[PDB]
Amino acid sequence: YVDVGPDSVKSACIEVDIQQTFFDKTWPRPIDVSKADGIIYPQGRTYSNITITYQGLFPYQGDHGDMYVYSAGHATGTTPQKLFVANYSQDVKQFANGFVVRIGAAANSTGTVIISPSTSATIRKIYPAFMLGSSVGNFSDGKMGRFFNHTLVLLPDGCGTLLRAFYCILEPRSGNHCPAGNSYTSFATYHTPATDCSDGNYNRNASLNSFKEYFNLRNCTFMYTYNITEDEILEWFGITQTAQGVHLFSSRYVDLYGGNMFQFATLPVYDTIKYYSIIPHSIRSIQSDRKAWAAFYVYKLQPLTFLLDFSVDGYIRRAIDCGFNDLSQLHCSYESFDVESGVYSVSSFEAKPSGSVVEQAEDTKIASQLGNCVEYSLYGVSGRGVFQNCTAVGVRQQRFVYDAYQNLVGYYSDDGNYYCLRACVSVPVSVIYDKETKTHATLFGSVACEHISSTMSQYSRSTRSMLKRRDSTYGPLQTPVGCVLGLVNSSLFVEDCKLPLGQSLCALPDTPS
Amino acid sequence: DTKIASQLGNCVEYSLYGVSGRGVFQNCTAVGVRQQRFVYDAYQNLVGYYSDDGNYYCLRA
Amino acid sequence: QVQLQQSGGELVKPGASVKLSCKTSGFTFSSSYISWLKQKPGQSLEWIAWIYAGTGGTEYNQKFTGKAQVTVDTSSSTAYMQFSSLTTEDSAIYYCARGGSSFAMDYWGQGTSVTV
Amino acid sequence: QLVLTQSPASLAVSLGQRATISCRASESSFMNWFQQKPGQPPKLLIHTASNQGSGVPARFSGSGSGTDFSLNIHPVEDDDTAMYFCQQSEEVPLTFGAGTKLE
Ligand SMILES: *[C@@H]1O[C@H](CO)[C@@H](O[C@@H]2O[C@H](CO)[C@@H](O[C@@H]3O[C@H](CO[C@H]4O[C@H](CO)[C@@H](O)[C@H](O)[C@@H]4O)[C@@H](O)[C@H](O[C@H]4O[C@H](CO)[C@@H](O)[C@H](O)[C@@H]4O)[C@@H]3O)[C@H](O)[C@H]2NC(C)=O)[C@H](O)[C@H]1NC(C)=O
Ligand SMILES: *[C@@H]1O[C@H](CO)[C@@H](O[C@@H]2O[C@H](CO)[C@@H](O[C@@H]3O[C@H](CO)[C@@H](O)[C@H](O)[C@@H]3O)[C@H](O)[C@H]2NC(C)=O)[C@H](O)[C@H]1NC(C)=O
Ligand SMILES: *[C@@H]1O[C@H](CO)[C@@H](O[C@@H]2O[C@H](CO)[C@@H](O)[C@H](O)[C@H]2NC(C)=O)[C@H](O)[C@H]1NC(C)=O
Ligand SMILES: *[C@@H]1O[C@H](CO)[C@@H](O[C@@H]2O[C@H](CO)[C@@H](O)[C@H](O)[C@H]2NC(C)=O)[C@H](O)[C@H]1NC(C)=O
Ligand SMILES: *[C@@H]1O[C@H](CO)[C@@H](O)[C@H](O)[C@H]1NC(C)=O
Ligand SMILES: *[C@@H]1O[C@H](CO)[C@@H](O)[C@H](O)[C@H]1NC(C)=O
Ligand SMILES: *[C@@H]1O[C@H](CO)[C@@H](O)[C@H](O)[C@H]1NC(C)=O
Ligand SMILES: *[C@@H]1O[C@H](CO)[C@@H](O)[C@H](O)[C@H]1NC(C)=O
Ligand SMILES: *[C@@H]1O[C@H](CO)[C@@H](O)[C@H](O)[C@H]1NC(C)=O
Ligand SMILES: *[C@@H]1O[C@H](CO)[C@@H](O)[C@H](O)[C@H]1NC(C)=O
Repeated sequence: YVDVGPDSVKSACIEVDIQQTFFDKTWPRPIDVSKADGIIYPQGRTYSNITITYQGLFPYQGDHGDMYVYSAGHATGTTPQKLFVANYSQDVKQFANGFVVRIGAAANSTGTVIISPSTSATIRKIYPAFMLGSSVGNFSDGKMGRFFNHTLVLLPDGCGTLLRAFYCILEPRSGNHCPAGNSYTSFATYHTPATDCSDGNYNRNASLNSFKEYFNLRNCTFMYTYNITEDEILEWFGITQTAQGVHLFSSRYVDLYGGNMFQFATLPVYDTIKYYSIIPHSIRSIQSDRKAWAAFYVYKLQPLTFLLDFSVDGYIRRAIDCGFNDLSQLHCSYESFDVESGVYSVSSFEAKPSGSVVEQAEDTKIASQLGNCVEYSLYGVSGRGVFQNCTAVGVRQQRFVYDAYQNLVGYYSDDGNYYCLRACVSVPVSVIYDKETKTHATLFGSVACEHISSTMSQYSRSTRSMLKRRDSTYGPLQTPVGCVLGLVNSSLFVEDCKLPLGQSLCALPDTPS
Repeated sequence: DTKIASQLGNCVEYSLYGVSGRGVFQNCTAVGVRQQRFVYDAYQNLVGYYSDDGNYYCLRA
Repeated sequence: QVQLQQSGGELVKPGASVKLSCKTSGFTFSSSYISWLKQKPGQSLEWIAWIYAGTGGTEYNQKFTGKAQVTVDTSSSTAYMQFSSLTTEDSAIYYCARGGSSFAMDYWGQGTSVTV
Repeated sequence: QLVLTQSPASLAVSLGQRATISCRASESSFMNWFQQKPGQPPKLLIHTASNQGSGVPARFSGSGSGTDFSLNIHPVEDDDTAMYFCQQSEEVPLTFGAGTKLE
């Protein structure tokens, strides 16, 4: 196996004080795909000068990210004391197809030093530490987040100047505050800037050595080091796993001042990663050397369709999350928004299913439920819909009545009633869009305003926020064409709005300042 | 076995990092993305390639 | 009052195994580290192993690996030290103590005399 | 582990007099002092260079840092005839020095 150096000889571990309330801050730093945030450059080829639509692993628009806060440890003001951390080691998430991280989001801003809320300092970029693997469980004292067999550890070291990527069996040490000993909370890594971040001589093993206080490294299959240029530049970094190994991606080597993420390394981990968590970290600084650190944000990746805009230099400088809203689905299909009108039919509202109705001679009350949209199973006949109490149509005693298109019309139940089936009803939608003012209004058609509200629980798209900006202050207005939000009654007559609604109605654009 | 690093040109068969085809290479300016080697067009055809000699060639098939 | 009570001694031949024990009281066994040490007359003391009774976690002195096993039975508040394949160089007084890791050894058993 | 050297090898101190016993580490501060009376296991006297152990008389006062540690027994009783040892608990394997004989 791989020689990763000796075990720590310390008889005990540093005590770790986990105080989550001090890390309980709100500072979302979301992905805005319109500037291609979080977009990982597609692999295997390149393009330039083009907009394409592509399905692949991407973060989604508006993902704020899980915020990970690293902090100064306890100190007497002369010397460091105990570590001070967030409860991150137990925060085990599904790996699935991977995830991405925003690093240094708050860099160069000034803010809290966390351990002492009234104290602020210039915020520095710190690289995230992770523990990943195929299986997790409990520790011998009942703590969570134990990884089994070989565990992948991503542990930045040297005060953020090297990445140590390794895969070893982590053998817990039994000493005081160690994972197999007395008074264990959570292992956490640390460095001590007073001795570890000396200019020209960083302790490149400071975080490795602290890690080693809690676990011995055994049967290592690998340990690789990557160097990191020290800067405060906003950085994209991320990870995925494929049949060929574990792919480490960053904007750091290819697009440092841009953000497109590119693969820079692959680790030989063929055991599907199912679980991961953030390694808590604390800096053993003193009060007079107490710094603030940027939180990092973790966003998940998933197979999403995006429009990706490639500049002449081949970098993605804009992207569209096609399913984000109704207008965005249209932009992907229609390439852009000023294309013709932007006045197009949009994806409809599904229905929103209710608990089922089941009957079959061969838990309550599922005999019937009237009604809205309920799943059902009746004598082997399945579907979803709303039942209505209605008069019988024949033939009697044959139970299930079907229409001209061979669909179920209704059913004779064992309670003696006949119900008409209307399946589920839905809300059709269309959007009136003005490419000049960059605004819109929407119709629900035939649904009518008695069933319309500014919010919806149906649903047709992930967000309705572009309309809410104005529509949140108006009720729906009912017109002969259909029910509309964002209409404003002005009682005007115009020849052509370039947004006619048909009939004798027209949606008039407002006037640019 | 030599010289097959490049041949400019007229209509030459090729195999570049697993990418195959036939065509003429032209010495031309780079279009991106840099460091991803193979640039493709609107029809998903190869436009050009970054070679290990530091040059970028345009492919006209 | 904290007490550590060890078993009496024994005479064995080389190749023999011996099992030592140390029953303790006056403290919670499961909250303490119990260390085992080897000492010969005229010599300093050498630590063999410790066990945290509360987790069963252990640590050993490499000169005894493959020969020594430290274990506990918390239901009887007892620490044990098992040795196998003893040689004449293992004739010693074996001691148990309350302490281990970073904890100083405040309480000791009387010592168990094993002659090989 | 850490190797410890003690000095003096032995010392005679009369009743009512102070006994100074020193220890020097080969390297570097959780140094503990023990007293092993003839026929007894070691008892802890000092821990972490200067603190008193459990049930330990004020007569036993320690100090030290780095590689250099000491114990001052004052007054010495005839009943303090014992081996005095330094032990290092900072690192594992835990170790004891050769010991000083106080008479
Ligand atoms: C920070 O932490 C890193 C962890 O990577 C340390 O890097 C390791 O450093 C140790 C030494 O400190 C290296 O181990 C030694 O490697 C020598 C040669 O290495 C090559 O050949 C070996 C053959 O086994 C390969 O394993 C290795 O990958 C290289 O190809 C060996 O000759 C040494 O052998 C001697 O010591 C060992 C015990 O350690 C004895 O068993 C041998 O008999 C002999 O006496 C030894 O194996 C280790 O390889 C490095 N690991 C990695 C992953 O690179 C840094 O050194 C450390 N930095 C600081 C400042 O502490
Ligand atoms: C925190 O402050 C630092 C320091 O100002 C910021 O780093 C700087 O970011 C700018 C913008 O990317 C860099 O400018 C670039 O210069 C290159 C030079 O060729 C140019 O090609 C790029 O197009 C761009 O103009 C600047 O160089 C960089 N500073 C350093 C030392 O590299 C940092 O981005 C700020 N971080 C945050 C999170 O706000
Ligand atoms: C991965 O580690 C786990 C635990 O560290 C191993 O499972 C143990 O196997 C032993 C075999 O006797 C059992 O007694 C333990 O109770 C098991 N523990 C758990 C948590 O299941 C597992 O076998 C290791 N897998 C590999 C491939 O080494
Ligand atoms: C590293 O690999 C060695 C074997 O090459 C492991 O040693 C075995 O561990 C299992 C665990 O149940 C024992 O049942 C075997 O008897 C051990 N074999 C030998 C020869 O002792 C070792 O445990 C692995 N390291 C870690 C930390 O798991
Ligand atoms: C860890 O222990 C807790 C104790 O309540 C238990 O609920 C939990 O399910 C355990 N987790 C695992 C993975 O065994
Ligand atoms: C990082 O830079 C130092 C500079 O001396 C070099 O020695 C080390 O090998 C480099 N490591 C990596 C991973 O490039
Ligand atoms: C992009 O297309 C325009 C069309 O006129 C062309 O002039 C320009 O050179 C192209 N750039 C690249 C990188 O192909
Ligand atoms: C409603 O149920 C009652 C049950 O007696 C039935 O008589 C009535 O005709 C049903 N409604 C319709 C429209 O048939
Ligand atoms: C607009 O106001 C007029 C006032 O008479 C009313 O008749 C008309 O129905 C209103 N239209 C809407 C959609 O509210
Ligand atoms: C031809 O090759 C040279 C090599 O230095 C390069 O500089 C030049 O720009 C190339 N021609 C074109 C049109 O780019």
